[PDB]
Amino acid sequence: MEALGADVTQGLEKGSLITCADNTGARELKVISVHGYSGTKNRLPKAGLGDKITVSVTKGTPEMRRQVLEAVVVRQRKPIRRPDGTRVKFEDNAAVIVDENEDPRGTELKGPIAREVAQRFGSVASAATMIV
Amino acid sequence: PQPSRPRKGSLGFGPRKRSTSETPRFNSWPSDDGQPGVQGFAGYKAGMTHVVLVNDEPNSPREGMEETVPVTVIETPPMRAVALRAYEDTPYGQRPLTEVWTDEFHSELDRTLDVPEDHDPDAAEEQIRDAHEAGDLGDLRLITHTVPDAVPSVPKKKPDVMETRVGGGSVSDRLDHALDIVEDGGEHAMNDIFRAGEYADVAGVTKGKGTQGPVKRWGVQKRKGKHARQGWRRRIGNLGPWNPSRVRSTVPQQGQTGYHQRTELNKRLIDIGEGDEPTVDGGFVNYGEVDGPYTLVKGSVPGPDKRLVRFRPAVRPNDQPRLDPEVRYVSNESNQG
Amino acid sequence: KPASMYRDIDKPAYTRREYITGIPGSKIAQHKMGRKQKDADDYPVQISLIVEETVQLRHGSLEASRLSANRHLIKELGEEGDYKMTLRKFPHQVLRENKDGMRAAFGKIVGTAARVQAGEQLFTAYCNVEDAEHVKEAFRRAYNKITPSCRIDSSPAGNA
Amino acid sequence: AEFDADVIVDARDCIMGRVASQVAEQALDGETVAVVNAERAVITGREEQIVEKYEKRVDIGNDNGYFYPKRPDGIFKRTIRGMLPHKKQRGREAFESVRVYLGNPYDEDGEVLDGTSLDRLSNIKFVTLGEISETLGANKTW
Amino acid sequence: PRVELEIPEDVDAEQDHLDITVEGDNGSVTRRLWYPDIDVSVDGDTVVIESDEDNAKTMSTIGTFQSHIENMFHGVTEGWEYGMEVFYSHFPMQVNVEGDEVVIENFLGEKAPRRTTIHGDTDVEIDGEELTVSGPDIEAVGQTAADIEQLTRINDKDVRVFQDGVYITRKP
RNA sequence: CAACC
RNA sequence: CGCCACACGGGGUAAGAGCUGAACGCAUCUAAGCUCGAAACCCACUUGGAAAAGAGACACCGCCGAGGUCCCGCGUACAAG
RNA sequence: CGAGUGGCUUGCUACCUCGAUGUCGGUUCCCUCCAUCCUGCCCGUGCAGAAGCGGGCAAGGGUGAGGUUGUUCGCCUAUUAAAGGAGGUCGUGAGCUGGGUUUAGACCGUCGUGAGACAGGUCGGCUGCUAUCUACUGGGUGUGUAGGUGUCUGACAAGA
RNA sequence: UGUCCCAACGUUGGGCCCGGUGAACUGUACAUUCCAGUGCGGAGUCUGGAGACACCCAGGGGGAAGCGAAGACCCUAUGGA
RNA sequence: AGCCUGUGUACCAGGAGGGGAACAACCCAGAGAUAGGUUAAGGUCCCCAAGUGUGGAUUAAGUGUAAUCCUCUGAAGGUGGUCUCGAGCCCUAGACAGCCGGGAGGUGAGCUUAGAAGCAGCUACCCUCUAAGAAAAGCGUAACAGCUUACCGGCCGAGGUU
Ligand SMILES: [Cl-]
Ligand SMILES: [Cl-]
Ligand SMILES: [Cl-]
Ligand SMILES: [Cl-]
Ligand SMILES: [Cl-]
Ligand SMILES: [Cl-]
Ligand SMILES: [Cl-]
Ligand SMILES: [K+]
Ligand SMILES: [K+]
Ligand SMILES: [Mg+2]
Ligand SMILES: [Mg+2]
Ligand SMILES: [Mg+2]
Ligand SMILES: [Mg+2]
Ligand SMILES: [Mg+2]
Ligand SMILES: [Mg+2]
Ligand SMILES: [Mg+2]
Ligand SMILES: [Mg+2]
Ligand SMILES: [Mg+2]
Ligand SMILES: [Mg+2]
Ligand SMILES: [Mg+2]
Ligand SMILES: [Mg+2]
Ligand SMILES: [Mg+2]
Ligand SMILES: [Mg+2]
Ligand SMILES: [Mg+2]
Ligand SMILES: [Mg+2]
Ligand SMILES: [Mg+2]
Ligand SMILES: [Mg+2]
Ligand SMILES: [Mg+2]
Ligand SMILES: [Mg+2]
Ligand SMILES: [Mg+2]
Ligand code: NA
Ligand code: NA
Ligand code: NA
Ligand code: NA
Ligand code: NA
Ligand code: NA
Ligand code: NA
Ligand code: NA
Ligand code: NA
Ligand code: NA
Ligand code: NA
Ligand code: NA
Ligand code: NA
Ligand code: NA
Ligand code: NA
Ligand code: NA
Ligand code: NA
Ligand code: NA
Ligand SMILES: [Sr+2]
Ligand SMILES: [Sr+2]
Ligand SMILES: [Sr+2]
Ligand SMILES: [Sr+2]
Ligand SMILES: [Sr+2]
Ligand SMILES: [Sr+2]
Ligand SMILES: [Sr+2]
Ligand SMILES: [Sr+2]
Ligand SMILES: [Sr+2]
Ligand SMILES: [Sr+2]
Ligand SMILES: [Sr+2]
Ligand SMILES: [Sr+2]
Ligand SMILES: [Sr+2]
Ligand SMILES: [Sr+2]
Ligand SMILES: [Sr+2]
Ligand SMILES: [Sr+2]
Ligand SMILES: [Sr+2]
Ligand SMILES: [Sr+2]
Ligand SMILES: [Sr+2]
Ligand SMILES: [Sr+2]
Ligand SMILES: [Sr+2]
Ligand SMILES: [Sr+2]
Ligand SMILES: [Sr+2]
Ligand SMILES: [Sr+2]
Ligand SMILES: [Sr+2]
Ligand SMILES: [Sr+2]
Repeated sequence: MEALGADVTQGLEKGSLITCADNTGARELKVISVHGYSGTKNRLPKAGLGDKITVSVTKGTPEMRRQVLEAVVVRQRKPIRRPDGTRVKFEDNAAVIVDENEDPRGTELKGPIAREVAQRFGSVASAATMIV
Repeated sequence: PQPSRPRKGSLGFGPRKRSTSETPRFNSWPSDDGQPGVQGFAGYKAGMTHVVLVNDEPNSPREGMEETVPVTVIETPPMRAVALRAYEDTPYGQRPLTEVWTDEFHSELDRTLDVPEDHDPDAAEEQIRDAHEAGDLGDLRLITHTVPDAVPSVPKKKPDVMETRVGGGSVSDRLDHALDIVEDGGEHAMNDIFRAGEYADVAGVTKGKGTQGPVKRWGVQKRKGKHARQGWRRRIGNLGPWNPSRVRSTVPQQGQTGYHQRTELNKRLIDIGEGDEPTVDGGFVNYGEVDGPYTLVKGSVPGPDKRLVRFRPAVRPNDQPRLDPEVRYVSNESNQG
Repeated sequence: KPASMYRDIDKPAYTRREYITGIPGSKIAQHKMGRKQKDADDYPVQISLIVEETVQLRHGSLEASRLSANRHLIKELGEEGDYKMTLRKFPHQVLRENKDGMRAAFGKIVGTAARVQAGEQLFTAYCNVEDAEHVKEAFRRAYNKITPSCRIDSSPAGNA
Repeated sequence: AEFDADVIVDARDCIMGRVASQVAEQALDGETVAVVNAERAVITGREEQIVEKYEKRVDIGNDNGYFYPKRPDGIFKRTIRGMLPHKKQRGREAFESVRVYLGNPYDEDGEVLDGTSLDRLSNIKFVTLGEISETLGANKTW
Repeated sequence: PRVELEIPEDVDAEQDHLDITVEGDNGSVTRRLWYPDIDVSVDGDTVVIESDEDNAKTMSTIGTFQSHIENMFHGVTEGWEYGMEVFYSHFPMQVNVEGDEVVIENFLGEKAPRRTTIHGDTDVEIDGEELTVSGPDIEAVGQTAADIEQLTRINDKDVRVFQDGVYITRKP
């Protein structure tokens, strides 16, 4: 993928439960897999800010519940490092549901997003209210 | 089904024993290209700090922007090429033929060797030039040594001696180039060889850790879950199969870890100066203060503070040189805190 | 079942039907092919397929080699071409298999084979000088389906 | 460095195994032998199969060790060692009074031993010790 | 067996050891003709290829040596030439001689140029869409011709559709 | 699959 | 869990693509010869390595004194050593 | 239909061991094989392209995480370039585990007049030892080469 | 929630060195082994090669089909209970 | 099956010594002690005692350098790799191959068909010119065209072909 523009310490693994920062009707997402990732023996697959992941809906509306969808990680509690040396961290871990074309399934994003996630997913960004 | 997995640790840096010479010894040298010139230099590690640099990379989306970069401060005072050794090619490889020494010696070079009192530089030179006429001359190298005394933070006064190859134009020309340096007094500096922005390979003897177990030394797993409470926590599963009925040298075991020579490739020289611009408030921890000739190396360098590190023009650079990077800031914030 | 199991003559002759029951039927459909209403003498050419090693040929092998041979002759000369081929051997030797370890091992009956001594003619064809190379080709295909190496020997035929 | 050899053999265009066999015999009879121009010694056969065999010896080994030489120098001496009971007193004495050299370090020219010569005009399927060494990865210092 | 080849008046052939050198107004060609028990020599105004052995393998090389020598005769006088035509469908292919190698650019629209070094003192001249490879050494010349053609070889796609490339039009 | 069936 | 560094390029081949080329006047990538061609082989690079018994090389110092040991203060080292 | 190769399964034999060579699966750690799953380079195509399908060279490297089940295997899920197979006493209990198997307690079904039986099921159920030799990982003292200091060479050796 | 990803640092007692005290297990012999082979088919000792200068310290236990217990399974006995 | 179970015999068991790398029963050999000599099996380039023996031929794969065998594999099938022997036929009245030239008219046969002209299919398959040249052997075309095989001549010159 296109360089992210910052170094990331993945703060999530397969199985982690995160916030769905949108209005798709999904409230909580479970990480199932990480796009393009391949680990090593015994290593739990990890995902962090900027990765595209496959998720299952754990909490939300009946129609959304249990659906296996694609998403993009927009916030994480574990710090990331920007070119100027500063570390950046969020209040929670969150992702936004996305389609085949990486366009947000929802109409609105909830909460801030990392600028780096913009470079990658512009259409996701063109839905963000706050970009930090 | 027993999943695959690469083995633990590299088999390419063995045996993992205590280094024989604390002074690093390059086992390779740059190729002959430019004008004749000494292919290396040395200094003493002081510590680290960081600097803000203007992205120099012409292919980076950030070209021309502020960028914080880690730097290891190495004190690199002038050294003294004290002699010119000549190697001759033989059926059994390269062998020392003779050496051409000088008269002017640093006041304390006698703390390491028996300094010459009676030597014939012309007889030696004569034998060398005849070797060249015959076409039996191998490469040409300079016996070099440091001046620890010039570095206050380093307690040693005894000079560290190393042989550094001289490459360059034609042999005849670099032979003459070698002799010129030596004759003077051999005194040369970091500037004379490197330029800020070029890539250097740094060699040094890593920090010693004495005896350590397989987990730390080779990176094998610790025993997991229930297997961690029965009496075995940091011991590998087994030393090998029933057959072969012997333990292979490839199974990870305890032993000396650290204090090994390492040659780290493509280290970018961020800046070569002199003074106290890089020094840190309160002084570098366990080292002291810097106020003299110094070199800022991008990233990390093997070895503890005070150890002798060696520089050599990168023999396998991946990127082209982007000379004299613009340094907008050099942290002097205390390293204690 | 592999032929390695029965190709050798390493057992007594076992052919007495009065003391052997449950013998499977032969898979050989015909022993006389071509125009069997005609005599072998009415032909200028006689070519035989000679076995080079002594062996036992299971009826399943005779059928396949005979089949792949006559079949070629039918394709190259027609369902009624002017020729006649004969398979002169019949599978008289009864075969067994022990299919309880080595206890009471005498095997149950599973098939039949014909014993052929090295040098003997397994097949013999009779044709006109024209269809001489067609029979030599039918035999090349036949010996590819029977254990031993074979010689394609041409008897009456000085038309070389 | 100085070797008073009673005999100086020239291995140039000579069958390695046949020279070796004779040098062993003489060495056992008390002769001090110096084999010269080892890089030019020769071994008959198809280069590809010959090299496969010497490469196999190079790859063989383990902790106990199977140090097989790559230089024509050592290849030839090892060849000779295999024709001597080098683990017995007399055998080691004989082997140690035999030396092989790249080129000719002497002033005299070695003699060509009868029956060991290879006629290049009558042979195309053969290889040179030097060629084998190069393939093995040795540093052609000759 | 013995074969005698009368050397052309335009030519003069000298030989030492296993090497044979042939020179003419068009240049010179030196070759090594080494095979078990086959002796090649220059006896006056003729080149002689002879051997005491007459087995199939020996007869094969003798006949091979003859043709090689006759080709050298021809090369130092008439010389050797191969003709080539550069054909392309969609992307205009640039074929030029630079230094000791023929460089091709924009092949199938490729950004990277394809190239090959010319063998021997072989000369390569291009006139529009036509190329001519010539020289005294048939080996060097023939290979250079072949190399240029191989230089535009394609394995990835159907050749029946992608035919771009330089081809040997006339063989000597 | 680690004896008895 | 943080940070740094870890090629390109040569040489010889396999499968394969070809050149010249005869046995076999032709043809033929092959029989002799040759041009190419794999993450694979060799070199490049890193690490160990005078106990390599052919047990090595060079320079200087010293043989009434060069150098070294004990001793003392200590760690860039360290389970004893 | 015919001819073979392997020694991963199963069967057969009873050669070795009953004054004992600990028994499945897993785990950990090391080496290997190639009949190649991916990666490199090729050939053909019912090869336009993209992509398939089949074939060749090739063992350098890689071949991962999860749900049921003691399971091996297998079925299933999301990832992946691919998530290949096999040997090393079915490598590995003087390394681990003890779920299964494999005593003594107990129950069910079936069998037995009964005691009691069941690679049928089910709950519970113990794992000793201070390393002599050898092997290897690292660390020393001596001798040999034959006064000392410093600097090297490079036969060999290891690497993905 | 360090069971795990994936391991880190620290604490106390040992471990290591020194004074003193001071056992046991085990021992046909020889024994520096490694790769193959052979052999009653599962060899440090036989054969062929390879490697191997002696001694000592620490270590984790690959091998000695390691030590410990005349196999408790299975069968056999004109055995026992 | 280094399996089970018979039979005759010699061997191991209970049999040394020599050979076979090692190797109960494969080879020589049956053996008091000691000594000289000559052989057996087996071997004679070195390790290791004796040949780098002689005449000759084949093999280029390191095939092979392996009597026997749990132990030494190598099969059906294939081979213009190479060596040797034989048979038929053709050839200096010029063979086989190659290269050059000619390959023609009635007529694009008749039939079928809108059309088919060597070559969709069916039938017939005749004679002129001539040194040859099919009512056409293989491609090719919507059908022609076009490219070639047969067949004839030339150049060349020695064995060629089955
Ligand atoms: Cl996953
Ligand atoms: Cl574990
Ligand atoms: Cl080794
Ligand atoms: Cl010996
Ligand atoms: Cl040859
Ligand atoms: Cl007797
Ligand atoms: Cl060989
Ligand atoms: K039991
Ligand atoms: K037992
Ligand atoms: Mg696991
Ligand atoms: Mg700090
Ligand atoms: Mg701070
Ligand atoms: Mg038994
Ligand atoms: Mg045991
Ligand atoms: Mg393969
Ligand atoms: Mg495609
Ligand atoms: Mg491997
Ligand atoms: Mg096991
Ligand atoms: Mg064990
Ligand atoms: Mg246990
Ligand atoms: Mg224990
Ligand atoms: Mg249970
Ligand atoms: Mg249970
Ligand atoms: Mg039971
Ligand atoms: Mg008992
Ligand atoms: Mg019992
Ligand atoms: Mg009783
Ligand atoms: Mg007895
Ligand atoms: Mg002898
Ligand atoms: Mg062989
Ligand atoms: Na324990
Ligand atoms: Na075990
Ligand atoms: Na029974
Ligand atoms: Na040879
Ligand atoms: Na080796
Ligand atoms: Na290459
Ligand atoms: Na088999
Ligand atoms: Na297990
Ligand atoms: Na591989
Ligand atoms: Na599972
Ligand atoms: Na076992
Ligand atoms: Na246990
Ligand atoms: Na187990
Ligand atoms: Na903890
Ligand atoms: Na052990
Ligand atoms: Na007897
Ligand atoms: Na013996
Ligand atoms: Na061989
Ligand atoms: Sr395993
Ligand atoms: Sr050095
Ligand atoms: Sr080195
Ligand atoms: Sr336990
Ligand atoms: Sr073993
Ligand atoms: Sr039988
Ligand atoms: Sr057959
Ligand atoms: Sr001799
Ligand atoms: Sr090829
Ligand atoms: Sr030494
Ligand atoms: Sr026992
Ligand atoms: Sr293979
Ligand atoms: Sr592939
Ligand atoms: Sr199952
Ligand atoms: Sr199993
Ligand atoms: Sr249990
Ligand atoms: Sr069960
Ligand atoms: Sr039960
Ligand atoms: Sr000694
Ligand atoms: Sr031995
Ligand atoms: Sr211990
Ligand atoms: Sr001889
Ligand atoms: Sr002979
Ligand atoms: Sr066996
Ligand atoms: Sr056999
Ligand atoms: Sr065959």
